[PDB]
Amino acid sequence: AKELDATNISIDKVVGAGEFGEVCSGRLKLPSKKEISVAIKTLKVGYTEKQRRDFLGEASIMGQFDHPNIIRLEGVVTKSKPVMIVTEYMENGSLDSFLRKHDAQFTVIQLVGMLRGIASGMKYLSDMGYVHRDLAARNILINSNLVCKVSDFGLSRVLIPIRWTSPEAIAYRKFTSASDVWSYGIVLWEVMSYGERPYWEMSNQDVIKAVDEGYRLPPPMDCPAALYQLMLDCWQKDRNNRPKFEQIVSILDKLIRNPGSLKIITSSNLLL
Ligand SMILES: [Cl-]
Ligand SMILES: [Cl-]
Repeated sequence: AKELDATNISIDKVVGAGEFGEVCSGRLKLPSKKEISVAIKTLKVGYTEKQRRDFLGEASIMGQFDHPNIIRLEGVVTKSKPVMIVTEYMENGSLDSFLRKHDAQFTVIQLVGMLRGIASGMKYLSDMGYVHRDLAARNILINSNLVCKVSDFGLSRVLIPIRWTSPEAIAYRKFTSASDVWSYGIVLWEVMSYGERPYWEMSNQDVIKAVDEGYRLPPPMDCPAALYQLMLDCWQKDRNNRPKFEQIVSILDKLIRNPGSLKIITSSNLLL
C-alpha cells in the first residue's frame, strides 16, 4: 500500500467512530498537486500491535483491487502517528441507510444502475480470487453521483452474517464465489426494498430452517419481475445453478438497455 506523507492530508470533520478508532473526512493533496476529498480512518492512540496488524491488514486487502466499483485505497500513513487509512470519499454513506432515507424516491432505472455497479465490483473481486463473505448493503458505499462500491474487507479471504449467507456456507462453511452470488441476491432484495432488513427480525434458527425448506424472501413492493426472478436465481439451493457475476452484470445491462422490460411487475412472510 502506498505510504502517504501526512503533510498532504487535512482532516476536516469527524464523521463517526469505527472499530479501531475515528472515522473522518478530509482532503488529500496528490503528488501532481490536485486535491481530492477522502475518507480518513485513524487508529486509536494506544493501539495494541494486533489492532495495528488487523487495521492495516484490511487496507492491504482493499489495495489489491483497482476498480471503479471497489472502494479505492489512496494509501496509508504508517511512518507518523496517528496511523491512518485514506480511501475515496463517498458522500452518501452506506447504501442500506441511504435507501432508508429515500423510500420509494428513486426510479427503477436508478436502482438498477446501483445494482449493476455492485455486480461489476463483485465480478472483479471474484476474478481476483477473493470471496467477500460479508456482502450486504451496509457494506456498499454510495457516492454523490449514486455510484455504488464494495467496501468492508474485514471478512474477505483469498480462496457470520446469517441473513446474507448461503445455505451451504451456513451448513459447512463452504464459501465460494457462488456463496457471494447468494449474498448478492440478498443485496438485490435490500435495494429493491429500500433498505428493509433481510428476514426482518426472525430468529436466526428460523432463517436457517425456512431457507433450507425452500422458502424465500417475498418480492418487494412493485418489484419488476425480471429483478425478482434474478433474486430467486441467486438463491438457488444448488450453488452450481446460480448465475456467475459476469452473467449478472450482463442481465442488468440489458435491463438498462431497454427500460421497458422493467415495467413488467411481479404479482411480511416468506414464499415457498
Ligand atoms: Cl503523499
Ligand atoms: Cl444476521
